[PDB]
Amino acid sequence: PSRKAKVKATLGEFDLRDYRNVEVLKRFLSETGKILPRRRTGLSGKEQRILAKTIKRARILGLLPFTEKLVRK
Amino acid sequence: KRQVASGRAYIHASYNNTIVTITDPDGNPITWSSGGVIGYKGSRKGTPYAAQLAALDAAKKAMAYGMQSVDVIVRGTGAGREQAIRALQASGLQVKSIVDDTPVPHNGCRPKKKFRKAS
Amino acid sequence: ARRRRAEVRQLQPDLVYGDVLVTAFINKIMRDGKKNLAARIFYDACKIIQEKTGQEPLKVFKQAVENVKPRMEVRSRRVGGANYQVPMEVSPRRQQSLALRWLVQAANQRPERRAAVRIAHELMDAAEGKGGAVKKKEDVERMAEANRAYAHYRW
RNA sequence: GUGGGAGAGGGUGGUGGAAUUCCCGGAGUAGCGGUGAAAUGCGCAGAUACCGGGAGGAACGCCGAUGGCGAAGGCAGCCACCUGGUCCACCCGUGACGCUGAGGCGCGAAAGCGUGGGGAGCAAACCGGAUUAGAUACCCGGGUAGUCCACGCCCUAAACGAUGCGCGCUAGGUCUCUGGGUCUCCUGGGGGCCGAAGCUAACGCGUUAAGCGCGCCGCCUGGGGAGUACGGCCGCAAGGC
Ligand SMILES: [Mg+2]
Ligand SMILES: [Mg+2]
Ligand SMILES: [Mg+2]
Ligand SMILES: [Mg+2]
Ligand SMILES: [Mg+2]
Ligand SMILES: [Mg+2]
Ligand SMILES: [Mg+2]
Ligand SMILES: [Mg+2]
Ligand SMILES: [Mg+2]
Ligand SMILES: [Mg+2]
Ligand SMILES: [Mg+2]
Ligand SMILES: [Mg+2]
Ligand SMILES: [Mg+2]
Ligand SMILES: [Mg+2]
Ligand SMILES: [Mg+2]
Ligand SMILES: [Mg+2]
Ligand SMILES: [Mg+2]
Ligand SMILES: [Mg+2]
Ligand SMILES: [Mg+2]
Ligand SMILES: [Mg+2]
Ligand SMILES: [Mg+2]
Ligand SMILES: [Mg+2]
Ligand SMILES: [Mg+2]
Ligand SMILES: [Mg+2]
Repeated sequence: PSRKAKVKATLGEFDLRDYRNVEVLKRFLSETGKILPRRRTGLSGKEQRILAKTIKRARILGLLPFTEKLVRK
Repeated sequence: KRQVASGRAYIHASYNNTIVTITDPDGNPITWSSGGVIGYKGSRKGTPYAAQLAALDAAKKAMAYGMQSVDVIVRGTGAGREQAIRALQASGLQVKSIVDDTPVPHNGCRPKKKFRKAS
Repeated sequence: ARRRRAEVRQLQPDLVYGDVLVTAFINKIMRDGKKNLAARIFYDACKIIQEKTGQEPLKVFKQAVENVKPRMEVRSRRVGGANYQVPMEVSPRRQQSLALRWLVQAANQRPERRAAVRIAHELMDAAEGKGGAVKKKEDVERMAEANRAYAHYRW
C-alpha cells in the first residue's frame, strides 16, 4: 500500500552521492538491511539509482548493513 | 543440572518436520526435541501438532535444567512453525522475544531442480 | 440440500411429559411406523426406572442422553489419494441425533428379552456412565484426539 | 568542432557480504532426511538442530521496473584503469565526402571438442530407492562428464519483433527513460499501450507501420521423400555450409 510516507518528504535536502552519511542513508533501508523500493523511498528513477550505488558503498565500508533480523513474528 | 535460567529457543521449521533447540545465553544447546524425538515417524513430523508436541518437549526438558525464559529464533518456512511459537509461549517458559532469522542467499549455489524456476 | 439450508423439522411435545426430546427418542424406537407400540415401550421403560430408581424417569432420560453425546468426531477428507480422518467439533443438532440413535442402538443389542427393559436398563446405565451406548460415544471421541495430528484440516 | 548527458556496452586487475559444502573446536542426543505414502541414504566412529573458527568454488539478494545498454549473440555486488557506441545544445568547420551491399573478413547463447587448471553447488550418463501392468520416465537418495578459469576450436538455435538496412511523407491520446528550454509546458532521442487515414485472408499493424513511396541486398515457388544422397568447401571430432 505504502500509505505511510515518502522517505524523501520525511526529511530535508541531502547529497544522495554521500556514501558516508550513515544518518540519512540508514533512513532508506527496511527493518531488514534491504534497500527500500521507490514506492516508499519517494525517489526518482535517476535518484533512486544513485542511492543504490551509495548505500552499496557504505555497506562495504561497514557503515550500512547488508541484512538485518526481523524482530517480532 | 546446571541451572541456566534464561536462554535461546531455536525453531527450525520446514515442510518436512519441525525441530526446536534450546540453548544457553550464547548458542550452546541445553536440550532439543523434534517431531521425530516424539512419537511421529514420517509424514506428520511436519504436521503442526508435531510442532507443538516437540516445542513443548523442548520446554519441559529445558525447564528441568531450571530454565524459565528464552528468546525465540525462527528459521525456515514450514507447516507448523507458529505453533511451535505458540507452544513455547504457553510452555511456561517466558517468551522474551521472537526473531525470524531464516537464511537466504544473495544468490549463491544453483538450487536443486526441486527449487528452480524462480522470478 | 444444495439450494438452502434445510429446516430443523420441529417436533410435537410429549403427551406424557410435554418434551420434544422424548418424542425424538420415541421416534428412534419406532420402526415400521408403529408409534403406539413405540410410545408404549418408552413409557414402560420410564415406569421401570421407577420400580428400580427413586428418581423421576425424565430426570434419568435427560442425564442419559447428555452422557452419550460425542463432542468430537472424525470425518474423512481426501488430500492426495489418501483420505485422512479429520477430527472436528460435533454440532449440538448431530450431537443429539447421534446420542438418541446410539441409545436405541445399544439398548437393542442388550440381552434382556423385553423391549422396555432393554431401553430402561440402557437409559439407566447411560446416566450411570456405562453401557454400550456411552461406549460408542467414547470410542468415537478417542478417534478424534488419536488424530489431532490432522486437526489442521478443520474446514 | 565546442560544451554537456544517461547507460547491467566491452576488456583487465582488485575487492565485499549472504548462502551451500567440507574441515577444526564447543555444547548436545536420537534421530535426521525424503514423500502422495514410503524406501534407498545418512547418524552412538555421535548425525540432524545450535554457537565459534577456518578452507574453497560458484553466484551476486534488496535496489530491479513498464527500467537501461549493445549490431546481434548478449550485458546488472562494489572499486579503479583501459576502451566502443550514443543523445542533446551551439549553431562553429568540410562541402554530396551519400545509401545499400554478391564474395571477403570479423563477432556470434547453450551443448560439444583439444591442452592445462579448477571443482562449493548442480547434474546427461550411470548406481540405487519408490511408482507401475511394465517404468530403460516422471518422485526420492547418490553421482561422472560438464557447468568455472585460460588458450585454441566448433557456429548452431523458437540466433524471434518468427517483421533486412536507409530516406522522405501521412491525426492524435496516454505512461515512461534520458537531454535542452522562456519548465502547470514546448522541443529532441529511446521504451510501451490505445488509436486518424490507410493496410490486412483474418488476427492484427498503425510516426518504434505490417501505411504511402524511392534505393540496394537476402529469400519463397504445393506436401512427403529430405535438410536426406552425392559432390565440394570447412572442422581434430561431433558435425557445419
Ligand atoms: Mg441434504
Ligand atoms: Mg556553420
Ligand atoms: Mg565554403
Ligand atoms: Mg554497410
Ligand atoms: Mg559460440
Ligand atoms: Mg559452453
Ligand atoms: Mg573442456
Ligand atoms: Mg579438464
Ligand atoms: Mg545431487
Ligand atoms: Mg529411477
Ligand atoms: Mg536425481
Ligand atoms: Mg540485407
Ligand atoms: Mg506516444
Ligand atoms: Mg527540463
Ligand atoms: Mg516517442
Ligand atoms: Mg518520448
Ligand atoms: Mg479503418
Ligand atoms: Mg503493400
Ligand atoms: Mg473478422
Ligand atoms: Mg495499435
Ligand atoms: Mg517435391
Ligand atoms: Mg512432388
Ligand atoms: Mg543439421
Ligand atoms: Mg577435410
